[PDB]
Amino acid sequence: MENFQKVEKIGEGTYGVVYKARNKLTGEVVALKKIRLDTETEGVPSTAIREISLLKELNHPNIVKLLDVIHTENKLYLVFEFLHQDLKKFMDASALTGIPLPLIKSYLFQLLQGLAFCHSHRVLHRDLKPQNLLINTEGAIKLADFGLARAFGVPVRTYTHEVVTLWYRAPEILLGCKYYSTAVDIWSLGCIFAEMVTRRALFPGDSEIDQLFRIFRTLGTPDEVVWPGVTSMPDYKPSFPKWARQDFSKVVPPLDEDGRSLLSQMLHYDPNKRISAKAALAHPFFQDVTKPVPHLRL
Amino acid sequence: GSPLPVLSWANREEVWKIMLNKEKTYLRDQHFLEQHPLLQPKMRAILLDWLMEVCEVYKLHRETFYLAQDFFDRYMATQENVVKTLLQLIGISSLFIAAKLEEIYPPKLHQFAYVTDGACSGDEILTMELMIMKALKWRLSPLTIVSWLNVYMQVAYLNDLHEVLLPQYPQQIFIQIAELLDLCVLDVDCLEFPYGILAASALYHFSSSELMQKVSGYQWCDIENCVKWMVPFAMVIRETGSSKLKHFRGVADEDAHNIQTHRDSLDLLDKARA
Ligand SMILES: CC1(NC(=O)O[C@@H]2CC[C@H](c3cc(NC(=O)Cc4ccc(S(C)(=O)=O)cc4)n[nH]3)C2)CC1
Repeated sequence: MENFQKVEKIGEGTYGVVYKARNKLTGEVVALKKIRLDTETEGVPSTAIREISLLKELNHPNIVKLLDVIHTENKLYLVFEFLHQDLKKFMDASALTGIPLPLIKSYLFQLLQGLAFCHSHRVLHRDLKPQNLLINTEGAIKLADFGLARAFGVPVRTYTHEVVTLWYRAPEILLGCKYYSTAVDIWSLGCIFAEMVTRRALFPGDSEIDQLFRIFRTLGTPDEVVWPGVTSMPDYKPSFPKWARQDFSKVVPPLDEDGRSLLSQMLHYDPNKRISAKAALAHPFFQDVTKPVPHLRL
Repeated sequence: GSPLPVLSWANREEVWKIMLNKEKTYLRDQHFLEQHPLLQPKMRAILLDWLMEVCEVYKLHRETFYLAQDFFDRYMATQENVVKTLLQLIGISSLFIAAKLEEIYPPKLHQFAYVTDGACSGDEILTMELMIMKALKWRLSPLTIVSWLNVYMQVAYLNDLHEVLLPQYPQQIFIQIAELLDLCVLDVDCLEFPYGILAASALYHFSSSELMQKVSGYQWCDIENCVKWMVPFAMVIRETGSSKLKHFRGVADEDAHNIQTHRDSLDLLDKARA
């Protein structure tokens, strides 16, 4: 840890203490996550062991790379690739002028690619929020903060309850589903998609029941037809008010009919029917950004 | 071949190839104890059997034990010359790393030092867990022997509506096949065969080659060497009978099969050597 010189503190949160460092010989800048082991009674935190092992096998252009893990003096340094800005600060800076639609389409496309890579490797992110989406000066956006991530088995079992930040939490989590998998990340990305379009959080709830009612107020109170088994979920109440689904022309006005279709499929109540990351890449919303590969029908 | 059905969330072939490709990332040597001339293969069985009993006391998952087994075998392949008294520290620390990775509410550090009867302190475990993770290049996400059995059981009981992520298979027959695998893992010569081969070979002894091939994708010629090696271990289980599905207080019955159990065994591993 000699060639690195701290430049500025990026922030301290649930992730830990992140500094912006600069290599003196090469000029490289990195993001340095500092973990004080003398403070941790249980040794290396479980979130750190998970994140390190998952990221050493998730090498993808749309995932923030883990470069090195250095254990020096009762401290654990995690060297990450550096990106200069998170998506939340970019959307706020763009709130008056609006993010250009080609850039929204490009960002969502890249996010779906990095997410499809995570899911094909059987990894749930479980904390997709604009603060965890990092962009550089070359038009790229990348998934970051895999501390809340978990690799799921085939089949899955009952995992940690009440995951994902509240505003981006899927309705099946709010209703207390036993099992969950890749659909929770697609919901979060659908919320982020609409947030880039409207420059405002789609469901800015303050409690679990208020988050659920905000979802019901926009997408309609779900029933057994649109979501088989919803009435049997532990947190479902028959006393839930009945709201009608709002026309997506009012939810996302600037979005065209291809965008509204993709957003609807990412916000489907039924997690089994909710569009997958790979299928979303094939949606006609990106037909101008990508061309399909020939499929071997064997 | 690939036994997975059409997956809505990714290419069924891609998910399977990724699971297969990482098996080449994680190397195993069935003769890593030749790097430690002071150790004998029986000591490894005594340690792994002890970790099994530790898992059942704290109701740890089967995945947690097999993670500790894989961390133990791969860490030893990187080291040279180890004494007997150091085996307990490496084993309990591998289980400490595994429990923090898999369990939602894992046991605390002092409890891992508590089961060692004072032979391992809390600071010794924290020193050992860092040496293990650093020597393994932080490659702590392998496909365990028991994880393959979970895949094979879901595909065996796949309905016409292909949904492979929601679990659905008899718990009674799952723990019976796991019982055979828990015995075979005590013998160090199992590392000759890949983890996916060992699980498919144990499934074959409780079913058939047709069922094995439909859910594992491996031809009979791939597992014949493993099946013939697993021959003695399979009959010792058949001679004593199949075990019953236990109920663990505080654990839901839909997850009761995933809890690691412990039988005396050991003597069963010796009957297979004959
Ligand atoms: C920090 C957070 N959690 C997290 O776990 O991320 C991991 C660990 C470190 C890695 C990183 C972060 C970054 N960049 C940024 O986060 C954004 C940023 C850049 C510079 C400054 S400044 C003017 O110097 O104060 C302020 C803010 N690149 N790589 C990825 C939310 C993303």
